[PDB]
Amino acid sequence: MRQTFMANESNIERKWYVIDAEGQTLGRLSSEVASILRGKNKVTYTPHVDTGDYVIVINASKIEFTGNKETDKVYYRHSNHPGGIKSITAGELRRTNPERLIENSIKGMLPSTRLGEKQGKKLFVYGGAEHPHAAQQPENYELRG
Amino acid sequence: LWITRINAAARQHEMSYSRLMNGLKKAGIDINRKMLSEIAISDEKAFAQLVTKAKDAL
Amino acid sequence: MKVRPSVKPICEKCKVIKRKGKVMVICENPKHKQRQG
Amino acid sequence: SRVGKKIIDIPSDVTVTFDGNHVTVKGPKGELSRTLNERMTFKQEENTIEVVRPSDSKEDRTNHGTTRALLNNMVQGVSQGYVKVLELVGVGYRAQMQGKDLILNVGYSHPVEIKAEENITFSVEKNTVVKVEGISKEQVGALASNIRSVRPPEPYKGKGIRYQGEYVRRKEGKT
Amino acid sequence: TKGILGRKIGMTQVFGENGELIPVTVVEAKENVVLQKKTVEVDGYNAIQVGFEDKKAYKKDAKSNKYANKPAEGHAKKADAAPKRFIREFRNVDVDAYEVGQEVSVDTFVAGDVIDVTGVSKGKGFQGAIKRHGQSRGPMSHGSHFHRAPGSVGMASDASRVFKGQKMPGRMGGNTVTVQNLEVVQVDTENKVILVKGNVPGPKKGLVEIRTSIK
RNA sequence: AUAUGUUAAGUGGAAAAGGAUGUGGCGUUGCCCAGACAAC
RNA sequence: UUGGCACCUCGAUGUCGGCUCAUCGCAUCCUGGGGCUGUAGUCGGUCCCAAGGGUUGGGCUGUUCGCCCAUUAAAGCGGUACGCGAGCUGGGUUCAGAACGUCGUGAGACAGUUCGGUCCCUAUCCGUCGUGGGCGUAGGAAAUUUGAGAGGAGCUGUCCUU
RNA sequence: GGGAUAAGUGCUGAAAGCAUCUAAGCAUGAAGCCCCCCUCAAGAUGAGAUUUCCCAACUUCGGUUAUAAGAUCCCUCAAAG
Repeated sequence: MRQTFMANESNIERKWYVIDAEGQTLGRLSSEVASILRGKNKVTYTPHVDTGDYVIVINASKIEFTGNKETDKVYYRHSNHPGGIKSITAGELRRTNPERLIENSIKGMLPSTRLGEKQGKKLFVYGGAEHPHAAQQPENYELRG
Repeated sequence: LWITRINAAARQHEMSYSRLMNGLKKAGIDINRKMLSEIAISDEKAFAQLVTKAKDAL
Repeated sequence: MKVRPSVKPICEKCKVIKRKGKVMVICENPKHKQRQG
Repeated sequence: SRVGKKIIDIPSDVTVTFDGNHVTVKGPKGELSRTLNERMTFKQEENTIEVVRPSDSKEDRTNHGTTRALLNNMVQGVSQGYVKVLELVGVGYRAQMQGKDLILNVGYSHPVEIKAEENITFSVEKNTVVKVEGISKEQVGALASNIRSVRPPEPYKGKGIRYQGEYVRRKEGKT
Repeated sequence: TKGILGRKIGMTQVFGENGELIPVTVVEAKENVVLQKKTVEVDGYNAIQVGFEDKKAYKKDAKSNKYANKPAEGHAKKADAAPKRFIREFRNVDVDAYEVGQEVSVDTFVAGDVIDVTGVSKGKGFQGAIKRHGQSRGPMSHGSHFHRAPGSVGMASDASRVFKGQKMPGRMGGNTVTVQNLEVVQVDTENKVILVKGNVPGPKKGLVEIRTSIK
């Protein structure tokens, strides 16, 4: 007897959250956020529809590293031109454009499908303590760890 | 899929799937993983009562 | 400066230290200064 | 840490105020402050200060002798002060003041101008002897080294800027 | 000195005092007027916008670019001016001068000023081979069969593909070119021309865009 | 996830003879406050 | 590099040197920064950092290689099917003719010399150089623009003063 | 020309009552790295910004018309092909 609930687009209700990346470790914040961008923390989780919530990371210039990672955590970016390999350390990438640091770390934990691409478009990283989306009325989340 | 849904439902009562299934076995309950996740979807109170018995058997 | 895999005291006044994770020696005469590499 | 446990720190008319993280020192030439440490705490019996280290970790007993020495140097500098004197050796080598700044003649096709910095006082004795007076030991040492690195001593005749008591290994290279 | 637009007339020569020959380009720059002025509060960056030479007024059934259309009419009328053919922005100037509607005259420059000129180079069609890339011919002789083709393009196996910068035939054409550190030889206020020392990009009667030199 | 410890090298995640005050564990034996172990 | 092995290809993976055009490594030839010197000065020797740019015309040989003549700041060493023949040549060598030396009773042979000796192909797909049509960008247009990103450039001598 | 670095040179400084460029701190230092210089660049589907121009009814709004600003077909051409 086949009786398993599947979610539709007329079933799903996505809500908004705010994470504070202040005094947190990159990666350890990123995996917990990645699990929320997908509906993994929900019953009614269905794998062929998008059933996750929106996230906002606010401070994101206060993120932390543990080792000597800030001087040798190069990133490496090729450009498809002969000898066109480029480079930047993790330390200088959070000094300039800290938003691309966290965004890229979280998107690397999502599947590379047509649905993973759409799920990663709910991220909204900012540097500093304020964000524009007051009209969506987001709550705080308080990472589990 | 059923195990993913049960795991999500158990974290809302501060348990992981692992310990919930251990406790349910020690309580003697023999409900499927397929039924355990349909209950958690349709009837939240019944699932709460299951969780309390699983907690008391540990 | 001598750069060799085998660094040893040649003096009796030569001294072995570690700087930035590298073994070196230092005497007053600059011929005896070495570092491991 | 023998030097760390041997924390006398006998003050003077200098007053020693604490702000927890950093410390400020006022005196005849004071009002210079420095951030010391976190895990180490101080105690002032009547005026004198003594340092105490927690947990006897090697990191703690290494930071002990350092925090004890930095406070000593920063309070003893406002009281008395620091000085470093260096001498010029060579034919025609002369330097004299331009008020607060200093220009030098050491055999280049141009004189060298090294303008002064805060809390530092240059003074030339006889166009061949230069001293630096100040309250910060590290800053005095930094500038004394920077003005020396303009023309260090060479080993065949000894010409070049030289510390007042520096021994200079001299070679004998005949034509 | 700061910035002006003009048309390229042609080349001549001038005798400098001490009697030396100076090749020179005649640039005619009349009817320069300041249109809109952009600010960092409204736009994010400071600049002025200049229009060069005036076209005719709006006509009901115009069919060429000789008459202004309604949006250009309105824009050029917000500052009390006639419509223009060419419009460019200058970011190197000081924006606190230049009231909107001013006329930028040719004597803002003076003889002896070092300038940079920016035109569109002139128009060579599909020419590609040894003309586009300054490449060598093969022999014209002993047994050749290889004269004006390009050489090899790549290697074997290892690169089973060409590469992204390979130089192949495909139209010389009309890029934008800046020539740096030229010089103003003489300014003529009644005829409204500037004599620039040397030669500048483009065909006759094209737009030139003089600016003060950045170096 | 529960206990105990080791590593600071991103070692972990490619190799030797040799070299070296890097730091834990375990013993035997010297000089110990009558005063060494250094500086003067 | 000379080899050892015989795993892909014998219903074909078809060629040494040169030409045209490159691209990468650094174990650095020049130019930049340093330590030691048995470095007086001018020159050098040796080691350390460093791959941005640069790195020549002839005579003799099919020649790679090499010798020589004149320069130059310098005339680096390697990988790319010993880079590159659906881009070129065809001097050399494994084709039929002929001759010399030598070996063979002979027909012939050498890997020894020497003269002569046919280089096919209208580009479908990826790749690369240029150049257009369609739709999208929460109304439709005209013009002026920010710059996430990407490419280019990056060499060096002599003389005069101190 | 600015910023950060390599080999190297340092200042203060303990561990280790001395010493020590290093372990906390503070400087300096290459035609190399990032900018500064030149060109392209919002299909940057994250599709950005500014100034100006234009604005309708029927209607079963199912769509039908007719249009506005603005383009194009067609024709005379070259500084373009």
